[PDB]
Amino acid sequence: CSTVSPGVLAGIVVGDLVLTVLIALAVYFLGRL
Amino acid sequence: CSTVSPGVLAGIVVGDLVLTVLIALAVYFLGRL
Repeated sequence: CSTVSPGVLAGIVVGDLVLTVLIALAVYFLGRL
Repeated sequence: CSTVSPGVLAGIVVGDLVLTVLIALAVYFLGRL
């Protein structure tokens, strides 16, 4: 029944926040205010 | 078994790809300084 254990999926969303913040942070730093 | 519903999770991975190409397209096109 869906295995009710989406561990990997949860791993991807975590990576999602890290993705947006990683590239967004990169441009932010380069922009320098 | 339970509700859980790992559907939204799948939706997030899709969003992950969107983030990669979105920011990547932004910086590649013309990273504002």
